[PDB]
Amino acid sequence: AARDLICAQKFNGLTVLPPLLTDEMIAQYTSALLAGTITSGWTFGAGAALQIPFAMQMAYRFNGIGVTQNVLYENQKLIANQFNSAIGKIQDSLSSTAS
Amino acid sequence: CGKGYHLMSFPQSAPHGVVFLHVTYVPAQEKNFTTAPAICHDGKAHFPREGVFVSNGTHWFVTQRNFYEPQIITTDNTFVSGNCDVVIGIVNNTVYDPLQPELDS
Ligand SMILES: *[C@@H]1O[C@H](CO)[C@@H](O[C@@H]2O[C@H](CO)[C@@H](O)[C@H](O)[C@H]2NC(C)=O)[C@H](O)[C@H]1NC(C)=O
Ligand SMILES: *[C@@H]1O[C@H](CO)[C@@H](O[C@@H]2O[C@H](CO)[C@@H](O)[C@H](O)[C@H]2NC(C)=O)[C@H](O)[C@H]1NC(C)=O
Ligand SMILES: *[C@@H]1O[C@H](CO)[C@@H](O)[C@H](O)[C@H]1NC(C)=O
Ligand SMILES: *[C@@H]1O[C@H](CO)[C@@H](O)[C@H](O)[C@H]1NC(C)=O
Repeated sequence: AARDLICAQKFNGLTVLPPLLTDEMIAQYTSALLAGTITSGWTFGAGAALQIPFAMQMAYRFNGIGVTQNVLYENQKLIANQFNSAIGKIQDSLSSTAS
Repeated sequence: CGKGYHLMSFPQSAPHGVVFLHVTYVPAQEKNFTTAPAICHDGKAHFPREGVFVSNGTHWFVTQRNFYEPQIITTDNTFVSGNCDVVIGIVNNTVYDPLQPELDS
């Protein structure tokens, strides 16, 4: 009884083609990029992936910003708790505000 | 500029464009190792200055990140920070002192 604009676009010759990569294949690429970053770091962007523990490659990344790596190993639990709280706050911000 | 660690590049002229030849560095042959963040020695924690601690099953070395080059762990390539009661994964190994054979001789 209530006709939408899609049928008017449809009957007047205006169609929409589907994308080549569906939303499931984008998530597989995203999962591959996530599992390569966590388990290997930046070594999967150059050649083959080289495994390294996460608490050691974060000490690799404090050395990039000018902080010695004892700061991580003496404050590992605090940084882990701060990251978990940041991810929880990101969840709350995305589930609260739609703008 | 290329896949890997960039080294150089060379330009070549083309019709209505340019062509770059990016020379890069790609690691080739890999081996598994046993690693540790720090070493407990005489109640002290030793962290590597530049490199990573690895082991070949029995002994412990220090090795640069992008190439395998094991060295004997001394006080020249390590620095001390804190104690052994705060680092997760700290192992027990000795650290060589270069002044001891000079003082003994
Ligand atoms: C650096 O800042 C952090 C805040 O992220 C401090 O961590 C908090 O410390 C208080 C101490 O009373 C605890 O009650 C909180 O639970 C801690 N927050 C956590 C674990 O997320 C940290 O103490 C500060 N470092 C200092 C003051 O040396
Ligand atoms: C791990 O590496 C060390 C250092 O190269 C090896 O220790 C030496 O091995 C050679 C060859 O067997 C011996 O001749 C030496 O006497 C060893 N000691 C020293 C102080 O040089 C060790 O054998 C290696 N272990 C494994 C499992 O490969
Ligand atoms: C290291 O160990 C893993 C464990 O399964 C194995 O698959 C791999 O072939 C080993 N070697 C390298 C170079 O990763
Ligand atoms: C290293 O040695 C200390 C005593 O010198 C001991 O308490 C500790 O358990 C040892 N580390 C491991 C991993 O066994």
